Amino acid sequence: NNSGRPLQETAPFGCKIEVEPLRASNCAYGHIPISIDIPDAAFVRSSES
Amino acid sequence: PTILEVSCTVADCIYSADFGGSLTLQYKADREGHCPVHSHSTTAVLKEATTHVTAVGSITLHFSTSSPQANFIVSLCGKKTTCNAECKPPADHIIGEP
Repeated sequence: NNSGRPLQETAPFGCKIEVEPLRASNCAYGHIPISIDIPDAAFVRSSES
Repeated sequence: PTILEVSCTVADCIYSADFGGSLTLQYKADREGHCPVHSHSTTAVLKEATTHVTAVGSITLHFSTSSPQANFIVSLCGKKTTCNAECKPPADHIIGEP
Protein backbone atom coordinates (compact mmCIF):
# COMPACT_ATOMS: atom_id res chain seq x y z
CA ASN A 1 0.00 0.00 0.00
CA ASN A 2 2.86 2.40 0.81
CA SER A 3 5.43 1.27 -1.76
CA GLY A 4 6.09 4.76 -3.06
CA ARG A 5 7.15 4.97 -6.66
CA PRO A 6 9.13 2.18 -8.33
CA LEU A 7 12.63 2.82 -9.61
CA GLN A 8 11.39 2.43 -13.19
CA GLU A 9 9.73 5.81 -12.64
CA THR A 10 12.56 7.22 -10.53
CA ALA A 11 16.01 6.14 -11.73
CA PRO A 12 18.06 9.07 -13.02
CA PHE A 13 19.95 9.35 -16.32
CA GLY A 14 16.91 7.94 -18.10
CA CYS A 15 17.87 4.39 -17.17
CA LYS A 16 15.24 1.94 -18.26
CA ILE A 17 14.98 -0.86 -15.71
CA GLU A 18 14.60 -4.48 -16.76
CA VAL A 19 14.15 -7.50 -14.53
CA GLU A 20 15.20 -11.13 -14.84
CA PRO A 21 18.08 -10.29 -14.53
CA LEU A 22 17.88 -6.94 -12.76
CA ARG A 23 19.64 -4.43 -14.98
CA ALA A 24 19.63 -0.85 -16.22
CA SER A 25 19.17 -0.52 -19.97
CA ASN A 26 19.85 2.24 -22.50
CA CYS A 27 21.03 4.46 -19.67
CA ALA A 28 22.89 7.62 -20.70
CA TYR A 29 25.64 8.70 -18.31
CA GLY A 30 29.28 9.82 -18.71
CA HIS A 31 31.74 8.79 -21.40
CA ILE A 32 33.04 5.40 -22.53
CA PRO A 33 36.77 5.18 -23.34
CA ILE A 34 37.09 3.17 -26.54
CA SER A 35 40.09 1.71 -28.36
CA ILE A 36 39.78 -0.19 -31.62
CA ASP A 37 42.59 -2.02 -33.46
CA ILE A 38 40.72 -1.77 -36.76
CA PRO A 39 41.99 -4.21 -39.41
CA ASP A 40 44.47 -2.19 -41.40
CA ALA A 41 43.25 -3.86 -44.58
CA ALA A 42 40.35 -1.41 -44.16
CA PHE A 43 42.62 1.54 -44.92
CA VAL A 44 43.41 2.70 -48.43
CA ARG A 45 46.74 4.19 -49.43
CA SER A 46 46.84 7.97 -49.33
CA SER A 47 48.10 7.92 -52.92
CA GLU A 48 45.31 5.64 -54.09
CA SER A 49 42.65 7.45 -52.09
CA PRO B 1 59.25 16.67 -69.75
CA THR B 2 60.05 19.77 -67.74
CA ILE B 3 57.90 21.69 -65.27
CA LEU B 4 57.47 25.46 -65.38
CA GLU B 5 56.32 25.58 -61.75
CA VAL B 6 55.82 23.07 -58.96
CA SER B 7 54.59 23.20 -55.38
CA CYS B 8 54.62 20.94 -52.36
CA THR B 9 52.14 20.31 -49.58
CA VAL B 10 52.87 17.65 -46.97
CA ALA B 11 50.10 16.51 -44.65
CA ASP B 12 49.94 14.56 -41.36
CA CYS B 13 53.40 13.06 -41.94
CA ILE B 14 54.50 10.54 -39.33
CA TYR B 15 58.18 9.89 -38.85
CA SER B 16 58.47 6.12 -38.86
CA ALA B 17 60.35 3.18 -40.26
CA ASP B 18 57.49 2.69 -42.73
CA PHE B 19 56.19 5.17 -45.30
CA GLY B 20 54.17 7.00 -42.68
CA GLY B 21 54.36 10.35 -44.46
CA SER B 22 52.09 11.53 -47.26
CA LEU B 23 52.56 14.67 -49.32
CA THR B 24 50.87 16.25 -52.33
CA LEU B 25 52.80 17.90 -55.14
CA GLN B 26 51.25 20.31 -57.62
CA TYR B 27 52.95 21.21 -60.86
CA LYS B 28 52.74 22.92 -64.24
CA ALA B 29 54.56 21.10 -67.03
CA ASP B 30 55.43 21.76 -70.65
CA ARG B 31 54.44 18.21 -71.58
CA GLU B 32 53.21 14.87 -70.28
CA GLY B 33 55.60 12.03 -69.55
CA HIS B 34 57.36 9.98 -66.90
CA CYS B 35 59.28 12.33 -64.66
CA PRO B 36 61.53 11.02 -61.89
CA VAL B 37 60.94 12.01 -58.29
CA HIS B 38 63.47 11.98 -55.48
CA SER B 39 64.12 13.32 -52.00
CA HIS B 40 67.41 15.19 -51.95
CA SER B 41 67.29 15.31 -48.15
CA THR B 42 69.61 12.73 -46.59
CA THR B 43 67.00 12.16 -43.85
CA ALA B 44 63.88 11.53 -45.94
CA VAL B 45 62.99 9.25 -48.84
CA LEU B 46 60.00 8.88 -51.13
CA LYS B 47 58.40 5.55 -51.97
CA GLU B 48 57.43 6.50 -55.51
CA ALA B 49 60.34 6.81 -57.92
CA THR B 50 58.61 8.14 -61.06
CA THR B 51 55.24 9.61 -62.00
CA HIS B 52 53.61 10.24 -65.35
CA VAL B 53 53.36 14.02 -65.36
CA THR B 54 50.71 16.06 -67.18
CA ALA B 55 50.79 19.55 -68.68
CA VAL B 56 49.18 20.54 -65.38
CA GLY B 57 48.23 18.38 -62.45
CA SER B 58 49.06 17.12 -59.00
CA ILE B 59 50.28 13.81 -57.61
CA THR B 60 50.41 12.44 -54.08
CA LEU B 61 53.47 10.51 -52.96
CA HIS B 62 54.16 8.35 -49.95
CA PHE B 63 57.33 9.04 -48.00
CA SER B 64 59.20 8.03 -44.87
CA THR B 65 61.60 9.90 -42.63
CA SER B 66 63.13 9.94 -39.18
CA SER B 67 63.09 13.72 -38.86
CA PRO B 68 60.25 14.94 -36.61
CA GLN B 69 59.74 17.77 -39.11
CA ALA B 70 59.15 17.38 -42.84
CA ASN B 71 61.59 20.18 -43.73
CA PHE B 72 63.06 18.26 -46.65
CA ILE B 73 63.78 19.17 -50.26
CA VAL B 74 61.74 17.35 -52.90
CA SER B 75 62.57 17.28 -56.59
CA LEU B 76 60.34 16.49 -59.56
CA CYS B 77 62.12 16.35 -62.93
CA GLY B 78 64.88 18.35 -61.22
CA LYS B 79 62.88 21.34 -60.00
CA LYS B 80 62.77 21.70 -56.24
CA THR B 81 60.34 22.90 -53.57
CA THR B 82 60.83 23.12 -49.82
CA CYS B 83 58.26 20.89 -48.13
CA ASN B 84 57.65 21.45 -44.44
CA ALA B 85 55.36 20.01 -41.77
CA GLU B 86 55.55 18.98 -38.13
CA CYS B 87 55.52 15.20 -38.30
CA LYS B 88 53.90 13.50 -35.30
CA PRO B 89 55.52 10.64 -33.37
CA PRO B 90 54.50 7.20 -34.66
CA ALA B 91 51.39 5.57 -33.23
CA ASP B 92 52.86 2.07 -32.81
CA HIS B 93 56.11 1.65 -30.90
CA ILE B 94 57.16 -1.46 -32.85
CA ILE B 95 56.91 -2.35 -36.53
CA GLY B 96 57.79 -5.40 -38.61
CA GLU B 97 60.09 -3.57 -41.00
CA PRO B 98 63.50 -1.89 -40.61
